[PDB]
Amino acid sequence: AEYFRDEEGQDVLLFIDNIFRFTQAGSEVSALLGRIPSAVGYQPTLATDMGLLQERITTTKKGSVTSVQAVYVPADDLTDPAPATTFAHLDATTVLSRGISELGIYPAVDPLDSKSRLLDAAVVGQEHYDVASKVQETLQTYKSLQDIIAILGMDELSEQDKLTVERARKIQRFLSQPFAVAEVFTGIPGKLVRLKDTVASFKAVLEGKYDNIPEHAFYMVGGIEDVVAKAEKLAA
Amino acid sequence: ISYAAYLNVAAQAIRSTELQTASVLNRSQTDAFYTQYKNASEPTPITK
Amino acid sequence: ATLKEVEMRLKSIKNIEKITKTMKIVASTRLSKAEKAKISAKKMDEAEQLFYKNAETKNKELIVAITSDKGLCGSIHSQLAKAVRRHLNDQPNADIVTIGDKIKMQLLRTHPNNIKLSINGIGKDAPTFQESALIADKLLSVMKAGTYPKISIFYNDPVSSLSFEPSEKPIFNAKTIEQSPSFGKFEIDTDANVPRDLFEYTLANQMLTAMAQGYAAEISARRNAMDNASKNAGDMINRYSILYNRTRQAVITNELVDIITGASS
Repeated sequence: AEYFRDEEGQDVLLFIDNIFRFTQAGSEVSALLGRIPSAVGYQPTLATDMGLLQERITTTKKGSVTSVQAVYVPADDLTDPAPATTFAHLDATTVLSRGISELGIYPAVDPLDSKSRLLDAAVVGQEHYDVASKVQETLQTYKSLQDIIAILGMDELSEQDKLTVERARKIQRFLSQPFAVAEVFTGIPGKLVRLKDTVASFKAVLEGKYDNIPEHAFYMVGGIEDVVAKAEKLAA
Repeated sequence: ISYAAYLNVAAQAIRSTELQTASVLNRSQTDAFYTQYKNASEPTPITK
Repeated sequence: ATLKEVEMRLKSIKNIEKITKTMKIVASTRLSKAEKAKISAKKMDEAEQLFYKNAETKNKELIVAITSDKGLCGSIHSQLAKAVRRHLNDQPNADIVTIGDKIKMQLLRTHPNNIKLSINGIGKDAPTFQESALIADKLLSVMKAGTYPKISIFYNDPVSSLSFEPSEKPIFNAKTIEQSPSFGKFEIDTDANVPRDLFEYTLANQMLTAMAQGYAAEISARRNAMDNASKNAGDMINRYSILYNRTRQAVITNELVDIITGASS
């Protein structure tokens, strides 16, 4: 990747599968050399190994390597030295899970464990930040709002309350976007959707230009362009 | 004696032919007692 | 220690969940008897209500409140009380008759004096005609129900079988029959003392309705309480489970530290 960047100025994307299996392999590599593995049964050379790895990925004036990596934990233990140390280097965090996957949702990315330290009001603009914050806020309220309605009665929703419901549940559907590879999981051939159409869609759903269109007519499509087709078929 | 006491007593006396369901028989009896109270301290309950 | 004190307390929460679970299943059985009874009561009542409209509904006070003797019904006991007390501002020396041990407790505190008559046996024996009739009879002699111009009933309305709204209504006084057109719009000659029989009969029929509606709003709130308890215990199970587990990981780590030091020796 780095050859590409340094001498041909290219933008590249570097995957890793488990960085867990890099820690686990690293435990072994320490121990054989004579070291005592302490880091709660894991290598002591931990910090440096992550540091080399996650500081060879940076932006030069030629190009930039960027890395998407997969981080998995030893049985969901976050206590341990390894998960905290990994999380330390990462500029942002994107959290994907299987619970989300069973609801016919690809991207199965959970929008309340999707957070960045680059989603600030200076990095991405003033607009982008406000658009993300209202789209974040709707879901957050929604989950809470269902809790006491259920206990009090059946559906006891107000005009005010169900404005929040409409908006929230339309937004949950709008996340979807079939992938060619994930054709099987949606049951629907792939789509390709861009950064501009991510933006357009959310401004509109906010303003209730897409509170004219039911929940099922956002289901299995992504961006603005795509959903023009679905609004048309829903009506006609 | 309330009117509805009087007539209740009529309903009850009749449950002294037993051609009826169980809820009916229940309704004409109760185990309830009333704790009498002074204007704090409590005078002894007399059966309701 | 730490470990064991997490672990025993966790058992407490687990036993509590089981007890609240069992009790809520049982609540669901009682709510159905409570509803059936309420329908028949409310329908009997409706026939006098046709009357009372056409008569014109019209006008010391008495207060009645409705509870079971059993507790665990959430905030029925005290919310209903809170509405009793609000209308205790409209007369301090009003005589409150408390139907059920649980509502008795809150009113007794604010004024010990106003507890004059109270009712044991609501929880063993569901709302039925016998209770209401005997309670209507004793009201007239002990409480001066009849010679009062005001009588009002407080209870919890079962708007739906998963909800409760506290509500009040008046128990149509003999003064009301007298001075509303209904010796002039409703006929009797002098063949019966129609005020002194009709009042006494609708003292009970309304009261039975208040008793059956309350038992049903309450038991419905109790299912809710017992459900909410089960959830608070679940949250607590998960949260203490983590706190135990981290301790075990520390103990395993300390054992491994002893193994590392021992390996150096």
